[PDB]
Amino acid sequence: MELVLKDAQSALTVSETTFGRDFNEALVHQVVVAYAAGARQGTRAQKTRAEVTGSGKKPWRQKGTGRARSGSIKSPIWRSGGVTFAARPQDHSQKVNKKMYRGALKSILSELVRQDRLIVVEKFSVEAPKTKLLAQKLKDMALEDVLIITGELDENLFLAARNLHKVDVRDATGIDPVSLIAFDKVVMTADAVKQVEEMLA
Amino acid sequence: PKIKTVRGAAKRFKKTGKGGFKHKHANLRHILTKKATKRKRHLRPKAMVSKGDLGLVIACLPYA
Amino acid sequence: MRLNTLSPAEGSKKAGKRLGRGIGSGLGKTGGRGHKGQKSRSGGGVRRGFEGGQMPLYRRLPKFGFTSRKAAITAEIRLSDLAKVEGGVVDLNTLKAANIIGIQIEFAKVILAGEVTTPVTVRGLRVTKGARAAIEAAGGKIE
Amino acid sequence: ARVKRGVIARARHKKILKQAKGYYGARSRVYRVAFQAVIKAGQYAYRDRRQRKRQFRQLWIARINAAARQNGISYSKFINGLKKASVEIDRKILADIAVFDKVAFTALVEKAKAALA
RNA sequence: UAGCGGCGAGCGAACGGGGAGCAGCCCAGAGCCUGAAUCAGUGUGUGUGUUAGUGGAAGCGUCUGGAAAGGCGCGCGAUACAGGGUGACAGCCCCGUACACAAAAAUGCACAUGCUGUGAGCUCGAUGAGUAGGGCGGGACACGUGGUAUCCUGUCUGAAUAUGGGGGGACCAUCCUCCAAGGCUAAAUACUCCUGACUGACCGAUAGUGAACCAGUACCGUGAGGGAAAGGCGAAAAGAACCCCGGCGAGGGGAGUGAAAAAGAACCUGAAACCGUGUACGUACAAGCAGUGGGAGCACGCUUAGGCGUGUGACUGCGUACCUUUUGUAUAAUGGGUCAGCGACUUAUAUUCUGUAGCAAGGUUAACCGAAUAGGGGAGCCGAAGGGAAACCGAGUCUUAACU
Ligand SMILES: [Mg+2]
Ligand SMILES: [Mg+2]
Ligand SMILES: [Mg+2]
Ligand SMILES: [Mg+2]
Ligand SMILES: [Mg+2]
Ligand SMILES: [Mg+2]
Ligand SMILES: [Mg+2]
Ligand SMILES: [Mg+2]
Ligand SMILES: [Mg+2]
Ligand SMILES: [Mg+2]
Ligand SMILES: [Mg+2]
Ligand SMILES: [Mg+2]
Ligand SMILES: [Mg+2]
Ligand SMILES: [Mg+2]
Ligand SMILES: [Mg+2]
Ligand SMILES: [Mg+2]
Ligand SMILES: [Mg+2]
Ligand SMILES: [Mg+2]
Ligand SMILES: [Mg+2]
Ligand SMILES: [Mg+2]
Ligand SMILES: [Mg+2]
Ligand SMILES: [Mg+2]
Ligand SMILES: [Mg+2]
Ligand SMILES: [Mg+2]
Ligand SMILES: [Mg+2]
Ligand SMILES: [Mg+2]
Ligand SMILES: [Mg+2]
Ligand SMILES: [Mg+2]
Ligand SMILES: [Mg+2]
Ligand SMILES: [Mg+2]
Ligand SMILES: [Mg+2]
Ligand SMILES: [Mg+2]
Ligand SMILES: [Mg+2]
Ligand SMILES: [Mg+2]
Ligand SMILES: [Mg+2]
Ligand SMILES: [Mg+2]
Ligand SMILES: [Mg+2]
Ligand SMILES: [Mg+2]
Ligand SMILES: [Mg+2]
Ligand SMILES: [Mg+2]
Ligand SMILES: [Mg+2]
Ligand SMILES: [Mg+2]
Ligand SMILES: [Mg+2]
Ligand SMILES: [Mg+2]
Ligand SMILES: [Mg+2]
Ligand SMILES: [Mg+2]
Ligand SMILES: [Mg+2]
Ligand SMILES: [Mg+2]
Ligand SMILES: [Mg+2]
Repeated sequence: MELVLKDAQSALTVSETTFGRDFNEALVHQVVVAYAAGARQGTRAQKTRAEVTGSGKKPWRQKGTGRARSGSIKSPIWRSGGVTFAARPQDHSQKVNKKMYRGALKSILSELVRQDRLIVVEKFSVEAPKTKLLAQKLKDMALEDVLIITGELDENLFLAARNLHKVDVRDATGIDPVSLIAFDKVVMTADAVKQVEEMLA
Repeated sequence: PKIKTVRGAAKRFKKTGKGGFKHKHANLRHILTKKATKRKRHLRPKAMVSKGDLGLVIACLPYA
Repeated sequence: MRLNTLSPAEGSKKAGKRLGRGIGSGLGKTGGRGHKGQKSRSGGGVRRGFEGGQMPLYRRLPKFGFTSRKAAITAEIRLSDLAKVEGGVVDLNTLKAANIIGIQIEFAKVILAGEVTTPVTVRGLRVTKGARAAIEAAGGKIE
Repeated sequence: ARVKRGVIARARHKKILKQAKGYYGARSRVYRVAFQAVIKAGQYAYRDRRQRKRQFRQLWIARINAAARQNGISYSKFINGLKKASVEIDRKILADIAVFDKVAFTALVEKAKAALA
């Protein structure tokens, strides 16, 4: 696979089992679903009828009153009774396999290069951490929604992209399919291309 | 958690190769002079369970 | 390719029965359980190996046999496993390092199953007649 | 999630009550009885889409019987005479002719009589 | 799993392996170095944290509107576009946050380290007795006296003591290993009446604690205890000056503030049952699950007059509610006075089967590390080989003396 740059007009070579395969809709959908379901924090609880703070007596006797049969004021059919099927702090972490997750990432990288949305550059660099300069540079490069996944660590770009509300700055290691799908124009450093060809092999 | 195995069924069956279950025969423990000799000669070898009861012993031995 | 248009494969996500939610739900006012049984009562059902009050099958039949301590600690090794071990020599410590039998395996066997090509020098392992003939046809030195 | 369900019950009960306007009594304001009135009314509509053709067949037959006996023949002899002269004019048309335009019905009566005799 | 088990219901290890964390010493006592390691307690100095805090960027003109934070155009900040207000949705109006600092005083802590007790260090000796075991009766180990190891003791008994003894799952002999009958010990681990920050595919007033409110209050009970209801004017009270009816009242009508009073405190929205008023039609010779099919008339709305719809429905054919339980219901068998709100197949961990995705004689990791949904971790699990009670054999194996 022969990627062409823009700001250097060079050409990177990465193999088609990493950047040239076919888009697997079911696999990428399952990994996106499992990513959101692992992102779910999930801390709710309701009061069981074993947990509602009440008495334990029958509110009236069983036979001989014109009222209904009732034997706990805590009952889930009453007013201010328990939730019938009360929830719990739980763990919803779906488990995608290692080769499934890597196949999803291979699939969306191939889909990004086929749909022509992964602008590759030789490096990304700002002098001082000025977000005014970063938005200036991004308007020069003519992008609005942009994911810049970095070849090497650039804490100046961390500082310059912390406050922009459409730009995202990552590592090539810490990438994720929710980001790599949702962001409209993914900008990749050539060093990040080398690191992800290592990462998927 | 883990399903408990009915230990009576684990001590009275074995799971064979293709999937069926084998077991020892009945009526071979005591009074045995009034029984014949070909009855005991055919109650000797272990043999397989039938169609219907295989689901019951699968429910008692869930861990194969 | 946006985030919303990631529709699954047609056949993945099943519906899932919601029991007791109307007439057109199919699973109507009883919820698959019938009428007035013991299997219809909440928390109803019978335990495993229950055939009414009579003897269950695992109490009619008699026991047989014990279990030996020597059985679980002796494992079989296919001939295709001997191309997994790195070094061209097969012994128990080399195999237990090569993740073939496991740390709790003292005695072992070699079975005619699968094909071996390279020369392999089996030491200290009991080998069967077919597997031993296959090894000495491959160029091994069984002892 | 806590799905609160006020608006769903309001939409459903409003639809059934709007279907049940016009009925007498608490069967147009109560919901628990307007549902029975709606379901039993739809049941009667399903029965009466079969019964209406029975009733109008009997009405046309009675009208043709009256006009035929005013022209000197019974209805059964009339219909056998028409099938023997090979006329396929059905009895809705025959009864409508018998009411609106009676000299054509006298034409039908004479053709049936000339067939049957 | 191995076992325990009226061998039923069920109870259920360990050996071993991967991780978290890892810290070892003293009295059983004398000489001789004679104060060095050491910990505990008491203090001066540094640094850090808490209990007040401080600074903290950057916007205007117009149309709508009651009011602009809205639409329109035009700019600027951003290590701050987390959030909460502000007369409608504000990075640039305010409070903030990012960041950068600040504590005279008490202070938790890392200590720099003084003081008071404290002695490491060397050699020789000492090696925990009514104790280990034993009989009886119990109890804990997964182990219910079972062939029952091992541990604790209510009672009677009772040694050897380093050439000695305990154990190695009845027991005996070799071997292996270890040295009870006296102590102390950080960490990983359990928990939240609390004190802060932060998040919520958590609730939004019959929910969430019982309690959004002056609630364990009213109230009930002798007493232990039981235990409610009850949020919303507006943007700001601008909470109706005045006049009139009335009883120097209640309540209203005009005026007034008001974007709004059909927002006026009995206050946003204002549904349903229920109760009336006004209008059209029907109804005082008529029999019954009250509808449905037909259908004249009347009135109201429309136009190629024609045509219709909408409201009513005289008269007429048919027509014995709904649920449940039933062999069976109009049943005179059960339940419901009606409305509105709540109300009942869920969740966790394993297993089997089907569908679909990944890889395919391979598939996969769990804890845990890792500012961390990535990647390591292959300890393990399942599958590729079965037969046998079992040793053992192995594409065969068992039965059998041997099987065609
Ligand atoms: Mg009591
Ligand atoms: Mg309450
Ligand atoms: Mg509650
Ligand atoms: Mg992982
Ligand atoms: Mg016997
Ligand atoms: Mg059905
Ligand atoms: Mg029932
Ligand atoms: Mg029954
Ligand atoms: Mg039944
Ligand atoms: Mg129950
Ligand atoms: Mg019996
Ligand atoms: Mg292994
Ligand atoms: Mg809600
Ligand atoms: Mg009405
Ligand atoms: Mg017909
Ligand atoms: Mg300040
Ligand atoms: Mg400011
Ligand atoms: Mg407003
Ligand atoms: Mg000792
Ligand atoms: Mg002593
Ligand atoms: Mg003693
Ligand atoms: Mg003793
Ligand atoms: Mg003993
Ligand atoms: Mg004892
Ligand atoms: Mg002992
Ligand atoms: Mg032994
Ligand atoms: Mg409310
Ligand atoms: Mg409440
Ligand atoms: Mg007044
Ligand atoms: Mg009121
Ligand atoms: Mg409002
Ligand atoms: Mg109001
Ligand atoms: Mg109302
Ligand atoms: Mg009349
Ligand atoms: Mg009457
Ligand atoms: Mg009609
Ligand atoms: Mg009955
Ligand atoms: Mg039935
Ligand atoms: Mg009947
Ligand atoms: Mg009745
Ligand atoms: Mg009656
Ligand atoms: Mg009954
Ligand atoms: Mg009932
Ligand atoms: Mg009743
Ligand atoms: Mg209701
Ligand atoms: Mg519900
Ligand atoms: Mg399942
Ligand atoms: Mg498959
Ligand atoms: Mg054979």
